[PDB]
Amino acid sequence: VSQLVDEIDRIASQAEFNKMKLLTGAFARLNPTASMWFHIGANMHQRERVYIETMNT
Amino acid sequence: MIINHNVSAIFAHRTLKSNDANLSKDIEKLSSGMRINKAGDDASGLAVSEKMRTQIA
Repeated sequence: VSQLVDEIDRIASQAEFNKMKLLTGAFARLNPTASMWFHIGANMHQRERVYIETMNT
Repeated sequence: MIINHNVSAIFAHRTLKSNDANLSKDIEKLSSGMRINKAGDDASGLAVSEKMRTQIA
């Protein structure tokens, strides 16, 4: 169990895309450090928010 | 008609050079299979791809 719980924390801190951590709670909803927006248009205000919640032990 | 200057031929060759330039930039991609082969096509896109290749290897 100590081995399994250790791996989950290891995954959360090391889940990274383009030098950005995802599963550590960076992009949560309540208290996020960074807010993720995707550009899906050719105009000024075509933006939709993305949430990735905290997934540590 | 003015015979000492051929403006209509000038427009023909000036457009010819530009179309000849873009044609050469497309042989590279088809012969290689990669959209970006030299800098200038997309500076940010080339940089992000190399950082991804760091993770892949």
